[PDB]
Amino acid sequence: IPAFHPGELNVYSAPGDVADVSRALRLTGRRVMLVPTMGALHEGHLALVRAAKRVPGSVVVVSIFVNPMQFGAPDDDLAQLRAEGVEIAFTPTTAAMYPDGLRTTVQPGPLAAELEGGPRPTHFAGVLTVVLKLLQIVRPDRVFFGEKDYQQLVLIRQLVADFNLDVAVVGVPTVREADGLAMSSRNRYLDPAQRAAAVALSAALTAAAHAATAGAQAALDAARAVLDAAPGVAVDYLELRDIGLGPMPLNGSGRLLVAARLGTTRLLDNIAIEIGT
Amino acid sequence: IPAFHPGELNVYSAPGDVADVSRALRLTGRRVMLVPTMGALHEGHLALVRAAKRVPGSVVVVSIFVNPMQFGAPDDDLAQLRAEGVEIAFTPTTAAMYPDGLRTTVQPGPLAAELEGGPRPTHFAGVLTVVLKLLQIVRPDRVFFGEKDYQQLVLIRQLVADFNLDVAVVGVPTVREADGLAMSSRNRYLDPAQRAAAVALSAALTAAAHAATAGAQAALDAARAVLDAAPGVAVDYLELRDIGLGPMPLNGSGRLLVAARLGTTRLLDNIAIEIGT
Ligand SMILES: Nc1ncnc2c1ncn2[C@@H]1O[C@H](COP(=O)(O)OP(=O)(O)OP(=O)(O)O)[C@@H](O)[C@H]1O
Ligand SMILES: Nc1ncnc2c1ncn2[C@@H]1O[C@H](COP(=O)(O)OP(=O)(O)OP(=O)(O)O)[C@@H](O)[C@H]1O
Ligand SMILES: [Mg+2]
Ligand SMILES: [Mg+2]
Ligand SMILES: [Mg+2]
Ligand SMILES: [Mg+2]
Repeated sequence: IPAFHPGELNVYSAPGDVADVSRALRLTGRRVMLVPTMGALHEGHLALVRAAKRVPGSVVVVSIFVNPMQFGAPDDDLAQLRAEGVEIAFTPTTAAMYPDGLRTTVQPGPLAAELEGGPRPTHFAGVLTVVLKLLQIVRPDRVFFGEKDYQQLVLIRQLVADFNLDVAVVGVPTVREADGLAMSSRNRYLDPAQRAAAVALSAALTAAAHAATAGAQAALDAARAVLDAAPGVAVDYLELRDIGLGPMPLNGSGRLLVAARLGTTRLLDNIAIEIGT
Repeated sequence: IPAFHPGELNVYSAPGDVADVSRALRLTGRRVMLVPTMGALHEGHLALVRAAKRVPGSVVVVSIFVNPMQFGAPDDDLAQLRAEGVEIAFTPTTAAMYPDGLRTTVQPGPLAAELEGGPRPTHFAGVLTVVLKLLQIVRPDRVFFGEKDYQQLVLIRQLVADFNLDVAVVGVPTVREADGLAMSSRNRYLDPAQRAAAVALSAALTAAAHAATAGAQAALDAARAVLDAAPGVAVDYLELRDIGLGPMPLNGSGRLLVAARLGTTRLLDNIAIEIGT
């Protein structure tokens, strides 16, 4: 077995090493928690880590991996994890994840072609493939995903249900700046004027959530009005759906999702909506 | 937890029941073995069961399931398993396996379009989807497949490697009638003259295996000659490949695969070949 030093950060890049260490740790009764990331860590990611660490005795495994895009489509990350009490960082190369190339893959259901999948019809196949691999390597009791990527979260629940995966999927609420802006690595691409304008997405959604006492159309129209008031924001979609991303029912709980471009940067956000309250 | 009676046959149809029972049993140190089948059991299947039972202390789980075919594409089974000392039979309905329909699925690599996949280009996606689900439900230490379906075996090894599955894949040699005919549920469709003619497939392959001291072309030509001598046998393919079903190399180990029709029944068989011996 690879060396593992409890109560310290241990970094592995070979899938077999993490699989061996995780197996040994689980046999001692320590539950294993998995937090998938693409690195470039910020407080939103740290919320997922802290949620994992709340589970007593947990070994928190944070993976850092950027999946290659399919056809036609020095940092302080480890220091941050060390300071959070993370004991395993898994940092595989593309070659380690795909030693035989892109061969067997996961084909998501039709939700993957909607919303974020409109612009990127192969994106969620890639996400679900990588998540499935991470789940099998680490064999966590629970895996943590942010509500900010709500469609991703829903698709991961579909993956887990459809393939009978013995893992609990935990959605963690979106961590926001003081003005409401959803934290995201991509926010670093925004210049100061764009960062100021970007508050429109959260302002729109929160407006809608409160407008919703007057019904679904009022909610949608309120959000659209806020977005239309922000000149440098080009909306890609603004959609109200049920909580599983099916059609919104006449009365009940739903989710309002928005994606918009500010210059070259595409931002996304979403919020709970209640109708027929 | 559902009741489990050790040392007796226990039958479950709900995935959750088997998952709960398997988990509990594994915690006691009993290793769990999985033998996937479509029922209609015969001595070929029993070879896989007996291979699983050789592992001391094993809980052998035999699943019986016929997967629905994708678009455009009273028995004594349980008594037989009971007599073999199988403790778990898993007999799910289609609805239990696919409660949300065919949604997330496995997309095999390009080998799935070759050989058996020529006639049935969606067949192995179905096989790999069902096997992945069974593996996740049961979480066996080892899973057993027959060499008779050699391409299936190779694709299952690809599934396990590509998705980082923590299971050992065990291939069990083909069980044959006294004359050589590979046992198969479909043999029951053969009339007596067809059953007699069907010996040609194994005769061809065994001839080839011995001809192979004189090289690959001699092996192929010997097999073709045997098949051409059997009038009621219509060959679909006869292919020599490396052991991973890539191109046969100039000197080394390979596999010769045949598929042929006798009336309305398609039979398959394959054998190890050594060249450059
Ligand atoms: N503000 C946030 N609140 C809660 N979870 C978040 C937040 N930002 C990211 N996450 C979650 O962290 C996980 C890793 O996401 P990822 O590494 O893509 O970070 P990201 O901030 O979304 O980066 P990018 O902007 O490049 O897409 C995902 O589950 C994501 O939903
Ligand atoms: N003669 C045999 N020897 C070894 N393994 C076998 C034999 N026949 C079937 N198996 C294995 O049993 C498992 C279940 O196969 P399945 O239930 O399809 O039976 P089958 O005999 O191949 O039926 P069918 O003829 O309808 O395809 C597979 O792993 C298969 O390779
Ligand atoms: Mg950093
Ligand atoms: Mg992201
Ligand atoms: Mg029977
Ligand atoms: Mg078969």
